[PDB]
Amino acid sequence: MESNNGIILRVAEANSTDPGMSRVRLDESSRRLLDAEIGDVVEIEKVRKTVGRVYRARPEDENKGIVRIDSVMRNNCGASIGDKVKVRKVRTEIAKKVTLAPIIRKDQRLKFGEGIEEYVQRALIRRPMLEQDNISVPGLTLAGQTGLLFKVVKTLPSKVPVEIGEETKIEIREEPASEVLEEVSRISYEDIGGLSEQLGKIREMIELPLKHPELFERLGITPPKGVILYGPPGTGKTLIARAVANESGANFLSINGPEIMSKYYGQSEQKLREIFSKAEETAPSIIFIDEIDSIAPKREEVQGEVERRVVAQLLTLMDGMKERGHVIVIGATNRIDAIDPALRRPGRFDREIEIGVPDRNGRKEILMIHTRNMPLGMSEEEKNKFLEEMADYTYGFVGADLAALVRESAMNALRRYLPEIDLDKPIPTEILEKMVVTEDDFKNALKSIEPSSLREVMVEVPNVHWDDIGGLEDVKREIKETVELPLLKPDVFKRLGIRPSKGFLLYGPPGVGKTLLAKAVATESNANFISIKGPEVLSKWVGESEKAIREIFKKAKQVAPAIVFLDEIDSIAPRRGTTSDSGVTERIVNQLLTSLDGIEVMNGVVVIGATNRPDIMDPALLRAGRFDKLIYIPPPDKEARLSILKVHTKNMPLAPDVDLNDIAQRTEGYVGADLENLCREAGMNAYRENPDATSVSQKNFLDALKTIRPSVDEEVIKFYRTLSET
Amino acid sequence: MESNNGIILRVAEANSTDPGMSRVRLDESSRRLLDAEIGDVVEIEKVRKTVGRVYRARPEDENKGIVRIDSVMRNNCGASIGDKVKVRKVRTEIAKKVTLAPIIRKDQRLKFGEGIEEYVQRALIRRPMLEQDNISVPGLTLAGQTGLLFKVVKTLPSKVPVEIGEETKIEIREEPASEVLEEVSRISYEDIGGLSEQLGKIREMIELPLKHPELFERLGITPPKGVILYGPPGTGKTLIARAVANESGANFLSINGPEIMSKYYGQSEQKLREIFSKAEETAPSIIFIDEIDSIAPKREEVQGEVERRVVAQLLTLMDGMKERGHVIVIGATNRIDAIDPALRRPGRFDREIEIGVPDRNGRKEILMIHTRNMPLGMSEEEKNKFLEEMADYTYGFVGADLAALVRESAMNALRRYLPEIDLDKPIPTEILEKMVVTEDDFKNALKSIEPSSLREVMVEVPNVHWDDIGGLEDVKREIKETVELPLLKPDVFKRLGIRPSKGFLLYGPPGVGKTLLAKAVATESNANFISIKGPEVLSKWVGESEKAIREIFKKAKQVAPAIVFLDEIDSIAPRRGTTSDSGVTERIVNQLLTSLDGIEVMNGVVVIGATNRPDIMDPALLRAGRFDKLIYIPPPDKEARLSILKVHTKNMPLAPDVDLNDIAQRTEGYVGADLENLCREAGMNAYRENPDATSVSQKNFLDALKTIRPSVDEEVIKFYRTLSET
Repeated sequence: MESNNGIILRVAEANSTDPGMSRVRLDESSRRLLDAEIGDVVEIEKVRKTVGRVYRARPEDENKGIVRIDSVMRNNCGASIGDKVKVRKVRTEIAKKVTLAPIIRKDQRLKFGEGIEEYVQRALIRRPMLEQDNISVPGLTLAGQTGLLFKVVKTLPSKVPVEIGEETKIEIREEPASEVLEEVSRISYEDIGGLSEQLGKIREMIELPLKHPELFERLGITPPKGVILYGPPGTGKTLIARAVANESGANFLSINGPEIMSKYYGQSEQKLREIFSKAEETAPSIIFIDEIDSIAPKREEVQGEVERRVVAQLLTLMDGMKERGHVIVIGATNRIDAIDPALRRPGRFDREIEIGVPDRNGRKEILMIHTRNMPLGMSEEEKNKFLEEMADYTYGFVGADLAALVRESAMNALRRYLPEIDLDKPIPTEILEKMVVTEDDFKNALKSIEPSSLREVMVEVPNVHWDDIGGLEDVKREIKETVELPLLKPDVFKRLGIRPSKGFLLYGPPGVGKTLLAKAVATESNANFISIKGPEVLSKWVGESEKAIREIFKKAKQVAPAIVFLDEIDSIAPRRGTTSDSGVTERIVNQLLTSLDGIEVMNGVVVIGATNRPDIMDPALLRAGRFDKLIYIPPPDKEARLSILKVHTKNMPLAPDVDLNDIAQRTEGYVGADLENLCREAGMNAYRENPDATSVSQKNFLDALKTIRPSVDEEVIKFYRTLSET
Repeated sequence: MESNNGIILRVAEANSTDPGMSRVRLDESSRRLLDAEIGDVVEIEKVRKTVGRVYRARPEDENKGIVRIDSVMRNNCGASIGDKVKVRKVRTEIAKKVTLAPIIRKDQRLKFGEGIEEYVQRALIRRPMLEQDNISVPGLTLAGQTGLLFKVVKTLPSKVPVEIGEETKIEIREEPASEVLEEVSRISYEDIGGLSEQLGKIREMIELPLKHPELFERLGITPPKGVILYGPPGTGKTLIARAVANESGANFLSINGPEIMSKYYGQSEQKLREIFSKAEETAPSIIFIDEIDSIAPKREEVQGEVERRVVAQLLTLMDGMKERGHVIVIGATNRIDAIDPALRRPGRFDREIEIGVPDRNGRKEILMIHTRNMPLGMSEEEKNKFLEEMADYTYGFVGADLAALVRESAMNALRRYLPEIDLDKPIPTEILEKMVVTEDDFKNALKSIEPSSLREVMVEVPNVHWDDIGGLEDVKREIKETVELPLLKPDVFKRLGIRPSKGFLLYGPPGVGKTLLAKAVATESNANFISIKGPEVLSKWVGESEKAIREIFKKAKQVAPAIVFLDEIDSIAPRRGTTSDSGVTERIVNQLLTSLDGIEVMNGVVVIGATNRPDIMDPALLRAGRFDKLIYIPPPDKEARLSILKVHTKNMPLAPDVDLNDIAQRTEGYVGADLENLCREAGMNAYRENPDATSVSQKNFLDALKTIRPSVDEEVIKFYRTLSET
């Protein structure tokens, strides 16, 4: 079906969804293989034998083999990933008069628009479209909708696809009509996208058993039986099951726990049996239970037979299906803590994986869907998006939080604009145009926010290198050889016949940037970084979870290769400082000791211990066989202060009057974290350009030493000299 | 916006409960538009074809594009705020003989008595009105009283709107009258004390969908499902809810948490299934549960499946709603921490609201609502009856506590008048003439059990500006560099490699109210100010609750850009004075550390820690991204003491009998707390009441100095200087 390039192309998913949906991306070779020219309109013909066209655009990070195409236009004429296309340079006539009408069913005959002059005219320019089709029309500030859907009844060019020019007279019939294809409620994997790699991975999980019949959606393969999704309750996760149906091309069944639990003995299990008994005739279909955890919450706790039956009736109906009708079971829950051992075995459930939360990227698509749900749903032209900078700023939140926050962004404009008009009925094209949620209004609306979120730490890749915190190349040299040899050179262990250290321990003065050292080796090795600190050991201790602390390794082992970093362990002991309300050890560390023995370093895992001081740490926690090497971090010396601060101040204001040698020679008994400070302290006095009107010179960096200088930190040092003897 | 201008205007709720019923207030500019005199009789025509005539009056705070109007006419008309209204000048038609009878519902047909000349003749003065209207006369004593409802069957001149003058004959039959017009007990937005910003914010959410859904749903925003309210319940929660429903015109559906729990299998679910069943017909409507925390507190550690089925039944009913005939479920609780987060996600309440408590200003509106039914509003008596005076002793009260105060005041009034006359059946006019509410009642009430318990914690509201407080210029400008600059110019600071600050620490001599300085810059920069009083941190720290401490800070983070001031958030440590016997870190700072770092660039944010003892700090605090700058207030300057002494002495009796510089010379080392004591002490020892030009004398200032001693001491000064240098 999909061929590299030519009259046939590889249909692939565009990650930006293209600026417009006719803007499809292309590679410079993909055109030469079709004998075409990039930057032009092209006529396409696709399987199912339907007509269509788009506009090819620049490649960005594109592999020559493929062609990244939108799902909407692909789905508008109809298609899926893995189909075949037929395309050529041919440019047919240009639309002259076109007739359009909206879908009246979700409207239920309500609120006709003025878009004849308002939208289509200024949104018109050279948009490749199709005759006898349903075109996505932008506009109409965010409803949570997808653009605006107008049907294409006819365009004056007959039986050929076309793009409309500005020369045209457009007609909005303002009368009945309905989609030529797809539906009014539709969603694609990209419209729902909270993730890129994982979403495509979770796709392959479901997509390999569900593909299409002419390939394996029905064929032996011994596929899995049922699936369960985890992590971010609500948001995009709950919508996944709804997205898998539209793209897979199969019927969709919503099954919720409370609606089953809401119903009672008798009808309850009947309604469940009816749905699964209704799936055979409607097959192919997707069985999805949402709150299943509430249908099978049992661990040892069972308060009734009605629950035993419905889950046991669920057991009967799973095994009762041989996948002859090929109705697949999928599931979701926020926690696996509710699952019964019975539901972990084949014939019932097979492939189940954790789904995480978005990253800078994941929010970007979600933010991209917002500007799409906003006006400019189907974009007329290609425009540089300053929404780019938003995703980098944002953090902490999931999909639902943004959408609700973007609704909190719409109210900010809404509050000011429309109530001034006080709409009884039709709305000014002027007002509705002049109000813009586009790249301008965002930041003004982002000045107000009402999010709330709760999560736990995960993998990260720092930016650290040897320059950020210099000095102590000796430890860094062996830190190189700690990860590198087990990582790159496991075969060197054959010739040696040795078992490398399971881990090493770091201790020394606080404030030296022990975290930077952990991040440094992590950035070098490129392995993922997980730091277990004291505050979070205190945070999850609020809900009384010691298990969660153990899970961090279980979550670290699955995401490996990664570097698991341990600092401020047994956090209950350090947090109280000199005093204590309890003993030197508790039930908490017991869950930590059992963990270290369990976690294996034969994977890309790397065990790194760190502590402010080991003496306060319970000596039994420091026993060898777990941390074999005892490493000591002394405070950076005079030469390090020069290089360290030389790295700090070189990226911020400086002056030639400044001499960096004088400042480092006067300081001793001093740490690295203060070098961050000492660099900026002068700044508050003067910067190169700041409203203070002052400037950088030896004066402010001299005032920095006057503002910050040794705090009498020599104490921690002379403990370490004696601490290494005992 | 509310804008409509010219002889034609738009109706907006009066921003004051107003003394009079016919008061419709318009600014000098607004009055010049229709060209009419203040207090003129103008007949206003509006939607539905319902008319009325009113008096003009004035604020200075209005905008010409609105109309501040009575609730009488709006209720008589049944208007929802936001309607475009047509007003014009018309000459006065006057009644001759007027017939009045109360409505059926209010009285129940149980009411009769005297007072024709007590109510009407006193209300006979200057009331413009429409014939066939419900006119209200308040007065006398409160706590059973909202207005007095008289519906007009006839006015001797017929088919004319007429003003009520002094020459008209009056009649009270006390026989049937039309009940069509609502009882004022059915709420009006005026009945909500204060909370103007919260009123509109909540109202716009529910209103616009409930008004016309077919755009504000379709072409805009999205309709939410329900809203939860927070803060002390039972005071404004039940009132605000019905105050949202009645005015919006949406039917109100009453629920009781304890009734559901009082019920069980069957009726429990039947009721929740019965209400929504009734809601479908009345939909769109308002659904409300004040008791949400009672029915669904579940944190896991409840027991039965009956409570889990009914709360899970509630889960199903939320998602079962179509968001077409959309109805809004409202909820209320004392605190969000108690309720269940499974109700917090989409499918159900995603929308949370935080309602605080009144203040000296907030009680101004609450007391005023009570002051319209009682003649305490204008001052005819020997005290200040502008309610700000009564607001002082009332610090830390809520609408319910004040209702009990004025209710117990009618008791104090009742105790005087009724027992001495001791009527039983009769209702003479003289007992009502004899009754006059006097200040003594509140005094006996304020001395009564009215103060009982200290209830729950509160946050203050700021005032102070450069005008209100003096003090050192060095730190102020230093604070501006730290505060004003990042707030107003964060953009350029990002691209210059110049970060002046993230948040900063205030330390120095105590007792001067350094908070005052933080408020002056905060009010100037127009950034929200927040202060955490030490006692609140002292108690909760022992109760192992650091979450209540997060709430106020989190409240500042979401509303940000804002300036959060922390007065001894470490307060446990400063109580130890010089040192920290335990570590310099405790549970609270751990989250402060996390929070200070967790802040994003989505909003310009500057956090302020403040303490009496800086030496107790966790070294992480002082570092980058947490505390960038360290503020030290050196002892007051000689010239600063002079200004401070002058600001405090001219707020009290003063005469030009002194030399303000001479008193300052004798003052050395004295702080703002000491200088303020000199002023209050002098006048007290000075002449209490005199005809003489001299009130406070130079001899009093001079002699008062010999007794006192300087506050700041040398030991605490040395501990400060070493840190600022290091």
